Amino acid sequence: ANVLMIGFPGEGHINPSIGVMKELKSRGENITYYAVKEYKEKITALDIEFREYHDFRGDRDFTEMLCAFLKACKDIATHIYEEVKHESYDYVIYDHHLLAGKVIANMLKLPRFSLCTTFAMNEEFAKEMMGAYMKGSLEDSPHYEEYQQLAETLNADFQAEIKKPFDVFLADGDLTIVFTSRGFQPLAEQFGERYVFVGPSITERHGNNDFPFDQIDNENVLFISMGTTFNNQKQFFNQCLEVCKDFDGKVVLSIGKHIKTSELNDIPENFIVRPYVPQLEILKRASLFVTHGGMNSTSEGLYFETPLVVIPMGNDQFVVADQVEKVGAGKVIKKEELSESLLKETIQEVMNNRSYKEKAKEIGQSLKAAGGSKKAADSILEAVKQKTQSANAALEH
Ligand SMILES: O=c1ccn([C@@H]2O[C@H](COP(=O)(O)OP(=O)(O)O)[C@@H](O)[C@H]2O)c(=O)[nH]1
Repeated sequence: ANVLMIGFPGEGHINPSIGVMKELKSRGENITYYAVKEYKEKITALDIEFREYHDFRGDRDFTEMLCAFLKACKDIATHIYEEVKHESYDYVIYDHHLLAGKVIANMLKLPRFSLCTTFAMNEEFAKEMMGAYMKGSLEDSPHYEEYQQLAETLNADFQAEIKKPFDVFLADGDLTIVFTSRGFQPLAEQFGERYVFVGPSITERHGNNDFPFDQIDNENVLFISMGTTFNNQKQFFNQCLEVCKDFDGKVVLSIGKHIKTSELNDIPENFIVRPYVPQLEILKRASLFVTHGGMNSTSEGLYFETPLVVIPMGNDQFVVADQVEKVGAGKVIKKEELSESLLKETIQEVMNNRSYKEKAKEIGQSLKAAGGSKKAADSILEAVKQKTQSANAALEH
């Protein structure tokens, strides 16, 4: 079948969608993936028709974020529809957090599926998990009346079916694939059968082979990454250089793309410091993961039964951090308590710790049991089959 896929601008969005595209393609499907230019190689790598839309990141108040996401919906929906209108697609997949995806699905009159790369969210989750506060009342919010104008226009002119603010950021398809298990998902019981909890979507990405695996293959490996988004971090990597310099093995520091490695302090002789690592392959070989608590890093780590130390900074990280504390699989350091000493003690406590390893194994196994990129494909293709046979029953007119 012909599949329109519309991604969201961020690596933690794109990465889990790779497994599902790769599973769908190896089953006969031709895919057209829309993303921002940054992540092209990640899609070209799969041998999948790549296409672009304006990166709206390069251009925290709740009502402003609603309006930015509606401006972008309108631009993406217009741009993408202009290009796809004459093409023959059988269904659309899109990032749960990209409303334009649901709008494209409505303009093509096709079956659609959302991929949720965070925990599943309903009205019982705080705005703060999507990285927004309100100072006081919604009325006195600066973009309040703008939100009411744009939502209204997108409903009338774009079939955006926005009944509620949260519908801007949580765009349910006919199904919502969620990349966690009901086990790990807080308030799992509040999500019906249209939420398919498939756990993490793990498969070889391309770019991996450059890293020297032979240096870490028969060694203890401490892996550290604060993600792909939380910079302001040169301070923290400097602290990692001092805390871990006498580690008895290899320390793999992924510092991200906005900090030159020469801008840090002296690298000890036992460190491999890169802007980007093949995280899946590093986790395969890692004893311990010091992570920011990003949904994907956290659930990639547990998938490899890696005990964690989680230093959460923003967005959903507090909620995922707390889920790691809850299931026994790791230990959280609050930013306010972060110090070289407490970083060193926390790593020494969790390294090789029988109790953290057991609990990491349990939740790791809950997450694998959810069926992964494979389950995402069975569930989607089966929904498509039923709606095709349903709609293909135009043998009355
Ligand atoms: O050096 C790195 C750093 C990050 N990642 C990937 O980037 C994504 C980060 O998503 P997460 O939800 O953990 O954090 P965010 O960066 O979105 O805060 C994950 O799939 C990681 O495997 C990677 O491959 N190599």
